[PDB]
Amino acid sequence: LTKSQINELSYLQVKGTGLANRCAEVVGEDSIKPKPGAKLVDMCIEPKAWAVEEEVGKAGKTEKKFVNSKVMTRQTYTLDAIEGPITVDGGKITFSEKEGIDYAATTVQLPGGERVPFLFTVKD
Amino acid sequence: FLLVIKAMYLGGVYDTWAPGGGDVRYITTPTLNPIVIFGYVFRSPFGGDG
Amino acid sequence: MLTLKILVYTTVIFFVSLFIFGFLSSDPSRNPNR
Amino acid sequence: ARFANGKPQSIEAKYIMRSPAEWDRFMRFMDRYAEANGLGFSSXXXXXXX
Amino acid sequence: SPRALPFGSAPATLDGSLVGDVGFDPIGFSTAPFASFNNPLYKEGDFMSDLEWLREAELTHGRIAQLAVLGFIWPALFGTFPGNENFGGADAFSYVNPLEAITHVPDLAIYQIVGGMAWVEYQRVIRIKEQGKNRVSGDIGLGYPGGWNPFNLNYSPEEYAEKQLQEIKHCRLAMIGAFGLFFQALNSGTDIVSQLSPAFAAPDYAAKAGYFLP
Amino acid sequence: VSLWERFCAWITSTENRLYIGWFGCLMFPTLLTATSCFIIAFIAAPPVDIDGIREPVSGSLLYGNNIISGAVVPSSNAIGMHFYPIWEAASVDEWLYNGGPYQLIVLHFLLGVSAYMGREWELSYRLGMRPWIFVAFSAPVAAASAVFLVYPIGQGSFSDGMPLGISGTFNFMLVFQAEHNILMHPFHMAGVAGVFGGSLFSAMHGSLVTSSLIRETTENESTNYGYKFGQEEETYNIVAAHGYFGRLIFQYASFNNSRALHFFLALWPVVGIWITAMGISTMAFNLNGFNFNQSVVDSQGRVINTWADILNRANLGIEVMHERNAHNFPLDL
Ligand code: CLA
Ligand SMILES: CC(=O)O[C@H]1CC(C)(C)C(=C=C/C(C)=C/C=C/C(C)=C/C=C/C=C(C)/C=C/C=C(\C)C(=O)C[C@@]23O[C@]2(C)C[C@@H](O)CC3(C)C)[C@](C)(O)C1
Ligand SMILES: CC1=C(C#C/C(C)=C/C=C/C(C)=C/C=C/C=C(C)/C=C/C=C(C)/C=C/[C@@]23O[C@]2(C)C[C@@H](O)CC3(C)C)C(C)(C)C[C@H](O)C1
Ligand code: OEX
Ligand SMILES: [Fe+2]
Repeated sequence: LTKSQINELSYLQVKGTGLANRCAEVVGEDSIKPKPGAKLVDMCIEPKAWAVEEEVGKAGKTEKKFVNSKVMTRQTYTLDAIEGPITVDGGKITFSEKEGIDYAATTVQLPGGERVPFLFTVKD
Repeated sequence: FLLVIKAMYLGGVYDTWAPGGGDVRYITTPTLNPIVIFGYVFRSPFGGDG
Repeated sequence: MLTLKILVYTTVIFFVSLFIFGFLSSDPSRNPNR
Repeated sequence: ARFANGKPQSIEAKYIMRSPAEWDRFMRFMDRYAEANGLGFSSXXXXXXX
Repeated sequence: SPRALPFGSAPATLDGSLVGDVGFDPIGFSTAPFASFNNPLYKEGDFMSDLEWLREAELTHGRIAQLAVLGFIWPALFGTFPGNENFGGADAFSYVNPLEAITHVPDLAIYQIVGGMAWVEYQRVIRIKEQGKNRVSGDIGLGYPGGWNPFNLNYSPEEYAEKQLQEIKHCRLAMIGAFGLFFQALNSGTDIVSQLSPAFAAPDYAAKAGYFLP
Repeated sequence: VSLWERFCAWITSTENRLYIGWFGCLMFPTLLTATSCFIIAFIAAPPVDIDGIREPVSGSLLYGNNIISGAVVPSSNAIGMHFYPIWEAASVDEWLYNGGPYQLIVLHFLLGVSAYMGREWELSYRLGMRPWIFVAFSAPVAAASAVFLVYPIGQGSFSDGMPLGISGTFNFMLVFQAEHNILMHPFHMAGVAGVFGGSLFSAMHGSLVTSSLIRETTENESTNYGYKFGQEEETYNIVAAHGYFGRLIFQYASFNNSRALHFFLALWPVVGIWITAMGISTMAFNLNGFNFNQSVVDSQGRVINTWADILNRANLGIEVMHERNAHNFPLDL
């Protein structure tokens, strides 16, 4: 659901539901054409699938492949409220992150019982 | 009943969640929906439920 | 995992009802003296 | 989890299936106890009459 | 008097005069003459019993109020106002609030049912004016053991006793219930479906959204 | 003869090798699932994060533990007091990562011991005896409930419950001392008195009874063989034992109504354990023991240490070290 719909819901109606991690959708494809000096007030990065580089043999040959993996931490992974200044050097948009909740501790478990913790971050 | 009457028409009771801070107010519109009232009685006693 | 919840909810209500209706079946009469 | 919840039924299936166990017990209990209205023993925890 | 358990009833209230004879008569207006009050078609003959006349009064009121109950629910729930009028949505199905339904409906159908109950009471008086002895609520032929209409009443005298009990009780309780529903709707401007269905629901203010969980 | 009747009868039968009863219908499945899960988890449970800081702790035998170091680690601090059954996790692996088996085992164990009390009473009723053994068994049940359920309720997290293991038990006791001062609480004193007195009275009663045993055996045969099951006379002489006890301490001071003696035997440890469980329960809501810190002051004002201040020193030493990475702010609230 979009941000205009979540803002209608009160905090009591949301607690526990698990939609605090979800990212609001956007409808109505259009062009913004940002004015120089503007910036992104909010930014949510939600991972939908995780994979770890591993070695596995298909038909007697092993190669670097990214194997899927289920997340052990419950509902922590999503980042939100990232802010950064958009600029235009040669007519190119540059995000340049500046501040906001951008790290998130996350642990994921590979096939075979291997646990791989990592810091899902967007910094600098 | 006497407690309800005191809270509704006999000067009211102290309410922390009152706008502008905690103060004595009259509870004009109590919730009478059986579902919301018995949701407390029939909910879990564990964390997050109470 | 909804199936597992269904099976456990059965087992629990199964045994709890067994208890409740076993103690309702004239238990005080069950006793050495009559 | 912490979603309040009447009892803890979240899916109509869960309620409709926690149903037949209790009703099965009610039926087996009714099998012995049926057509009982009177027979007041009037004694301290006697219930001698079946 | 077991109804009014720690109290005495009329010096001559009966226990077998009417089925509903538990003794409940605190002011017990039964004592009073209860005659052709303001010339209520005075007869001075059989004249039933003054108590039995009050009994016929309670019977008429409770029967009408019993029908009134169903006429306060079925317009909403049962048949959802099958007004199915050829035209004119107002004065038809649309007004599901019973008070507003009366507010709309033209005097055509009002005079229809008025003349209906008018012929009803005309036949009732035609019986009772002659039906002395046991006026028996001006029974006449109306579903009597002779059953003046279809499925002519086919029951037993003990079943008849129980049936008299059924009718009398239901009429009294419905006399309560009609008051109930009427004061309800007037003091809520709605129909019984409205308050009862939001009651058996969960308020929109709190729903814990939905299980949008992963 | 109906089916229900027949059943009810078999259930409440007193001729079954083990009494089932109606409380057994709750005791048996619950205790059986608790012990099955415990046995499996003690052998092959993966590590669990207990303080919720993504630092899992191993407690299984197959993860480099022994019998003493192994334990069933309590649930994660992130969960807190929330209910965490299997079906609320997205995967069984995740359920194991957050210490769900601890919650499962502890809840089932508590229900099982309550049903065990009920079953004790039920058999007492069936056999036509006086129904108060389960009252005596209430004391260990109360202690287990206080240590496993009431303390997590007061503290606000299941991670604060006693881990199911040896070294985990010692860790729980030490942290309890550091954060609560259990030793200086009068209820713990009452419990230590009750346990020491229970041991004392058990040893003394056994010695007095066995010492005065009627000679009905040779020397090349166990003294215990003199007694025969289902006797009609006392195999021991109360008169001699009471004479010895009275001469040992004092004449007035002595029990004669053996019934009063056995009632006192039952009363002492039971009330001690009840008072101790109440100490734990009261201290779960932060009503700690006496704090006689810097109570003695000389004329000038300087502080003179007592034996309590060294206890405070040891408590500080334990406190600044427990859960080293969990804290971010000066106070432990
Ligand atoms: C000489 C020194 C001394 C002594 C005598 C004690 C004595 C005691 N301490 Mg202790 N303590 C001490 C020093 C001492 N302490 C120090 C120095 C510290 C600080 C580190 C502490 C910190 C401390 C804490 C933090 C706690 C104690 C507790 C206790 C009590 C133990 C309760 C108990 O075991 O019964 C209770 C019995 C049970 C819990 C057993 C229940 C059994 C269940 C019902 C059934 C189990 C069945 C089993 C699983 C299977 C059956 C076997 C089958 C297979 C055959 C007891 C009074 C505990 C207490 O307060 O009591 C609750 C407690 O929590 N002490
Ligand atoms: C040939 C012939 O014609 O003879 C006829 C004879 C005769 C007798 C007519 C026949 C019959 C039998 C008949 C007609 C029987 C009819 C009986 C009838 C119609 C009896 C209604 C009772 C209603 C009551 C008691 C009140 C209920 C409701 C009450 C008291 C409430 O509590 C309402 C409540 O609403 C409020 C107040 C508020 C809400 O918040 C809560 C609720 C909803 C709970 C036959 C077979 O047709 C034949
Ligand atoms: C059909 C329909 C409609 C209708 C209608 C109508 C007309 C409904 C009418 C209902 C009606 C006419 C309801 C009467 C109740 C009388 C009562 C309750 C009397 C109680 C009296 C009591 C309880 C007293 C008991 C006593 O003990 C006391 C207290 C003192 C004692 O000494 C004496 C007695 C024993 C007496 C609309 C609205 C027109 C359109 C709508 O669409 C549907
Ligand atoms: O978890 Mn077990 O020990 Ca009760 O205090 Mn806070 O938390 Mn943690 O620290 Mn201190
Ligand atoms: Fe002994």
